[PDB]
Amino acid sequence: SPDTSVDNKVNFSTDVIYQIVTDRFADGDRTNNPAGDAFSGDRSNLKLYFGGDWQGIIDKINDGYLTGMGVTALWISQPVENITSVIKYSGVNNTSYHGYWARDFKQTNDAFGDFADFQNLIDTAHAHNIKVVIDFAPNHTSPADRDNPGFAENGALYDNGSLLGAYSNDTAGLFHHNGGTDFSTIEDGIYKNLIDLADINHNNNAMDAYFKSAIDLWLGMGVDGIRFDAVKHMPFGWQKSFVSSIYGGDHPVFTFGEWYLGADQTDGDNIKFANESGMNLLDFEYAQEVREVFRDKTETMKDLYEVLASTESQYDYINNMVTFIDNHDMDRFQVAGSGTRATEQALALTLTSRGVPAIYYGTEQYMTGDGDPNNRAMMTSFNTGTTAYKVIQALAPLRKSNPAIAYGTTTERWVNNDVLIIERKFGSSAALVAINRNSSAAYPISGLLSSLPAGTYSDVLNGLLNGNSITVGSGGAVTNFTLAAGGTAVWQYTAPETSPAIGNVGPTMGQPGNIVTIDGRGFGGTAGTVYFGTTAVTGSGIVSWEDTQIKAVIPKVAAGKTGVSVKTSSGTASNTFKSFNVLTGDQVTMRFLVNQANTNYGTNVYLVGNAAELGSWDPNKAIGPMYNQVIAKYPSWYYDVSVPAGTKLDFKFIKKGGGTVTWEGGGNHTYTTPASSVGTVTVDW
Ligand SMILES: [Ca+2]
Ligand SMILES: [Ca+2]
Repeated sequence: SPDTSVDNKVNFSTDVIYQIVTDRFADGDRTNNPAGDAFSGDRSNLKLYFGGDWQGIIDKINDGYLTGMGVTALWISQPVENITSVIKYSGVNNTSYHGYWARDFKQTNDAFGDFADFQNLIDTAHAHNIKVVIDFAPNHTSPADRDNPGFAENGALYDNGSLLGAYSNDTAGLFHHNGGTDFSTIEDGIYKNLIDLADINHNNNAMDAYFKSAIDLWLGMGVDGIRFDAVKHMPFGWQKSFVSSIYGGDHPVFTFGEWYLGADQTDGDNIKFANESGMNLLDFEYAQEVREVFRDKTETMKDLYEVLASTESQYDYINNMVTFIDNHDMDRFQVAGSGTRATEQALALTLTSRGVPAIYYGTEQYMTGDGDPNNRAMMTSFNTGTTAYKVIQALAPLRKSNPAIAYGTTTERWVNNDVLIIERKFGSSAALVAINRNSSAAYPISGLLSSLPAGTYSDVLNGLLNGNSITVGSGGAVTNFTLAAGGTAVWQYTAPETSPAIGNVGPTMGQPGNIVTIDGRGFGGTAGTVYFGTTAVTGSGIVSWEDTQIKAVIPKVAAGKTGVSVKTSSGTASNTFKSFNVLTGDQVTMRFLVNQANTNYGTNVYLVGNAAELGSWDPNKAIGPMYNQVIAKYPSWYYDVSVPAGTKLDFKFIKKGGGTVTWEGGGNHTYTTPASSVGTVTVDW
């Protein structure tokens, strides 16, 4: 019912995610353990199955290990059936333990359990108010070789046991056959194989339908969130249409994707994906910068806040960034022969910061290991007494209880090279967080200002990380104190909101008829009005209404970016959630292709049309730059675009750069989009 409820599948900023590599977390059922070469009994080969399953997770929920930490969501390995064959790479045996080598997206990986096991995991988690997020990897199926059918499983794809087809002899065109990618461009990495992985062709209608069906299966079993694998290597348009189909169905859920960024890297396409796909993102800029600041000491606190500010400016839905300090693919945050205080401070900062915190399993046990196999060792122990465990336990519930943590702005209150003092603020609630990474020197803090009411505040950590109490006078003036070496402290004030305040609106994208969720404070107990721009949604369009959450139906309003506001039964208006993207209607994925479009160096072909999805004839909102290399070759340009289904589209192609805008010749192009299926249209310049 409320924003903090486990039933709120759509918004996650009040949550704390715990990422589990299923096979490496706990073996609760040795019966479903793979036999033979696929299994490593003595755990000497980190590429084989160890035996971790869903039963183990269940046990760790029941005996209180996971619940004691205050984690409220579990992000687990892809649950779908994987190949069961052992593949040798460079002499070493490899299995599908990681769950990314899919065989059947409508069945379970028997090593993890069966559908009854999975339903029991969902049920146990939900019973303990814990959400369940699954990894989902629709980019590919498994390692394959066209001219060598005997290798691996040949990337075979089954539909509930029924063979849809393999990489060799792909008469249907289920997969891409454009070779392997060199990661030189986005385009090259989208329509080619990642290493040997059989790249799915989502322009094939059977595949679009198949994956929509599969994900609807898993959501139908009560899954609360999806982590999309390799979103950088699938078309933007297809993914937009896909999550659009999810949002328009029975189970709107929180979605976020993996778009890798290196250290000190910002990427316009990454930003555009986060802002306009309808899917959110793992926060790699945050992660890398925190690693640099606390773990490697190649950056300072000042740099860190600069990244906080720049990400704040870049991303439109900053409360949806899934933050983290490491992951299966990174070196463990704990360096062998290093203090554990680094980990603890990084954790505190993450737990109190904007977005959706995600904690990699074993982090609280200071597990070490560099590289893809070594960072995925078996869970070392379930010690509840570690300092990191207690840090998570102390700070995670604040995301539920304090609106400043979950929805608040972020403000720099003090900065050294060694010291970061940040304030989160939401209405009358606030949280002040102080961190000193210097392990030898304490820093006197004087002249600190806050939004905390007068009075004394104790450290929420209770000095667990050498934190201290503070006294606050009038005007938010904090009386002088000394931040101890390696010190970390959290002070906070939660107040009841007496005026409507929106913290988040999910999903961020939808067609008329979709149910959106609006979380916040002071909405009142009686149904008011929900506004999309100036367009009003009255009581019938209100699915539900209470003080911290409103569920409403998207009204038939002009498509495009739109502010969402709220008005109480009294008639009191709220703040406005910026940039909610209203869709024209249900979406299909159209491949636009245009031939004989010649351009000089520096000029690109773009697409404009009469729908908002096509920019509404605005060349600044044009779709592009289009591709000209893999699916089709220059001077042919192509692009996969999410467009309204069953809609008569009018459109032109343009040439930009300079921008000397050049429009196409004479009359517009006209095409009627398929009602349900993906499609392709081909024209000449
Ligand atoms: Ca097992
Ligand atoms: Ca791909």
